[PDB]
Amino acid sequence: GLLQLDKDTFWPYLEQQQDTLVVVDFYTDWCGPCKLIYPELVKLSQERTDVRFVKVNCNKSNKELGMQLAIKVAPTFHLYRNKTKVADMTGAKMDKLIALINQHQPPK
Repeated sequence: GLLQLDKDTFWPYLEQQQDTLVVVDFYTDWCGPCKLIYPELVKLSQERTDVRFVKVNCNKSNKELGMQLAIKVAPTFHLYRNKTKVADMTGAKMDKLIALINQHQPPK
């Protein structure tokens, strides 16, 4: 399972991850497609151990984080380096995600 971040741990996590690529899966409890893509995401995370995969439940508890990050679509994916968003995409499109990741952190 992917490491879960919250409104109080999100930015401290990105602060301490230096410039390693961080892939954030923003999901919700009502998001069908999120449940469809999740086992593939876990799979990818075990293969690409050079990239960080984490997840954020956009809910009322985390509502300030979702507003601050301007989350619109469930799921949304952000890629981060050095505390800074280098890409994003929406929807459960694992093909597109893998291509986005390889364009920022090519394997091997």
